[PDB]
Amino acid sequence: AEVPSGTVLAEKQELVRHIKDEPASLDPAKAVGLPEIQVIRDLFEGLVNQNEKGEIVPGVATQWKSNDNRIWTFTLRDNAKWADGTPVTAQDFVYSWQRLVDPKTLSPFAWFAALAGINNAQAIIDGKATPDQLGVTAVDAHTLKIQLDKPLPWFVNLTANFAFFPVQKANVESGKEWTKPGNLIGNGAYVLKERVVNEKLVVVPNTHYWDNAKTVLQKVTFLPINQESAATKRYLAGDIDITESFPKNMYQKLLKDIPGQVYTPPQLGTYYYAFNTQKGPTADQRVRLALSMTIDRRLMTEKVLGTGEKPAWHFTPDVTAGFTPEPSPFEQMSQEDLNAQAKTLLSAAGYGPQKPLKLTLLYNTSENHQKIAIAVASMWKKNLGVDVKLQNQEWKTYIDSRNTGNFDVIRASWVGDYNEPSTFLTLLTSTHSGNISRFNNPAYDKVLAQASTENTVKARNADYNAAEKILMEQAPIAPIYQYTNGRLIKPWLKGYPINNPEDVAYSRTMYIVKH
Repeated sequence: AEVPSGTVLAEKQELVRHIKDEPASLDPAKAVGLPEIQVIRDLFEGLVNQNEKGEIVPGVATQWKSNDNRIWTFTLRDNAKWADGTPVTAQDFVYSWQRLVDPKTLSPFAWFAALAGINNAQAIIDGKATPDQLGVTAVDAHTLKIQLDKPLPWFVNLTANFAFFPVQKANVESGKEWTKPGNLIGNGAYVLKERVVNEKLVVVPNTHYWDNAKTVLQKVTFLPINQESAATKRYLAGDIDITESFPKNMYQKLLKDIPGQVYTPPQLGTYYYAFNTQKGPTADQRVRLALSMTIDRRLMTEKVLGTGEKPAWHFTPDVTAGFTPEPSPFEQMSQEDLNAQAKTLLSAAGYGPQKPLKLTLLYNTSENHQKIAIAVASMWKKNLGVDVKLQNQEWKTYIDSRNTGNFDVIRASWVGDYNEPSTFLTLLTSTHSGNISRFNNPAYDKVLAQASTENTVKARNADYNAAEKILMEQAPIAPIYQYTNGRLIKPWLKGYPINNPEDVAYSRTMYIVKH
């Protein structure tokens, strides 16, 4: 933690953190949900960490280089240690990453290694190649060399992901009890000291942690409470110092009673509508633009949602690491002007009384998606003068329509796999598996290919902005709003990275001030 000079710290540096449910596996390679992942970030540490701004800072690795973005070399500190005092070395990572993709591990996140492009990852997952074929080598105890199957300038950002955290072979091979309190040996800032199933997990500092001198909190208690409203009340009662999420029906009262403790930071996700760029009226750029421009994003976030979400003027969330967007020309316009321009575009497209625009908005049966769809269809009727029918389909049918392109407009969403623009922008390249709108634009592909060649964040940002400009002009998709993850944080709790869009936090950065 970085405590600013003058700050008066409380005598008791203990924290109670609420988590949404009982943690499943504390094994990085078997973890599934956020509760265990949040605890894992305190018990283990990857090659690098991600600070509040999303910048990549040293973890076990103190340096990382790659000129071609394909072969990466990480230099590891010589004072990284497991909770039992033994050293963390390059071999620990070779062992752990091989284990991540090993078919025997059945990791729910083995796929992340393939997303990261580590050579032969999928082949190993599929049982076609032995784990030792993975593109990771321990040149020596402090040198880890990685071979990717494509150029990935942002590869290092992915190593901050829990799936790439190291585990200690001797500990793991002791058997199923290896993750129990007193048994789990991680390399993070903390160590699991005690645990009461379905009640609490208590961690204390791993004094062997390389940066332990900066660790302030001496005890952190994770309280799993899968009660949507009770967590908030226990927080108000003083039993919790920080919560995760709160019901919309409680939001207004919280803003009125404790406005200085309510946080609704934009997160790494975008709710959007995808148009069929290959068939129907939506194949015409003018039609897509008109529809995108007539969605009233402020009305959607302020009235329909009303829970803190921000309008999405770009596909990539504006708070994404290394992303400094050029403003969208639509953000500064009154809705009435957008409506007028949209009507002109639609008319130019050849639609009107003689040829009415007939489209259907598709979504999977859901109370949430129905609410948004009804609101958007109303906007199109009032702002663009078009009657867009609504169609809800069962999940299986919805997925089929989505993949096969059997739709005009369809609800969609993307939550970044890592905190860097490429996770969003690569989705629109012509051959990407996740290109729902079926956008096939050579100019766009060219810009994204360019980004994969830029080593600096500054240069890549120029490409990402160029990409967003194309998405704004061609409107293959219509971003609507950016997700949020509401939290309540006590006035005395400092150091929580509330602005990190991926909500990646480590207790080592926190501290309690006298209040």
